[PDB]
Amino acid sequence: LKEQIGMRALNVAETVASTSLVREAFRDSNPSVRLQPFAERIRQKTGAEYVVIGNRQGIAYAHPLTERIGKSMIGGDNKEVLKGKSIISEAVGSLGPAIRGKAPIFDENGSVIGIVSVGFLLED
Amino acid sequence: TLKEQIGMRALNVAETVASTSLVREAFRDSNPSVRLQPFAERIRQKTGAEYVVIGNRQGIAYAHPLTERIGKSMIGGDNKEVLKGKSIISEAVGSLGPAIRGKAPIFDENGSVIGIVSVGFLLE
Repeated sequence: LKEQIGMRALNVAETVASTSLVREAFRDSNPSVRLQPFAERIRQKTGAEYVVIGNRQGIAYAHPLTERIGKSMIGGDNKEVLKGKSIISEAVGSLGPAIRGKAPIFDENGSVIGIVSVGFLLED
Repeated sequence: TLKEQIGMRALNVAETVASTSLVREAFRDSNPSVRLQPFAERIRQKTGAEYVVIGNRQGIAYAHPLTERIGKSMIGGDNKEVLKGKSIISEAVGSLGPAIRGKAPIFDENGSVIGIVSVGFLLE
């Protein structure tokens, strides 16, 4: 069950990472203008705790707490995602145990330009 | 239950696809399949789904894992609740075995339903 909630998280992250809107926003001077409303819409519709979209350093362009945008970093190891891999991992935050999926964002030439990290609270 | 989580996986992918600007915009095109089919296929591949079918209000498939089925195949199962704006999880069977699927409505800018996304995962 924990594995399938992780697959929920990863499938949402992969779908967000493959959306043209997300890839295109990284060409904007402020990617958050387009990234944050989309991430929030997806977070609401799917029941996720967060849909965080960040650059290669993990700096969040989108975050469920808008005051954290540009300040918070995608938590956990991101080295594998920067290699183009998709990663499921367990984590914890103030709201409790979570499982998250991270997917790379690719440009038109296959380079990783960012990370999508989607987390679900471990709860029925 | 693991089956219920696989159904949430299917529905979360369908909801995320249905919320993308590409999918909402493509329904205005002369041939929506030109933009819908490559996106649906990419999401199908990345998520491990058996199918990401995108259809119109009458259920005609504009994207399908078999390109020869575009236009000929209809989204299977009751769609009446989706046209009412509801998201629905259901079980079905096909040539490849039992599957669980989730259906989400596609909305235009005025909140009218313009189509359906149906995502299916094989129970395996």
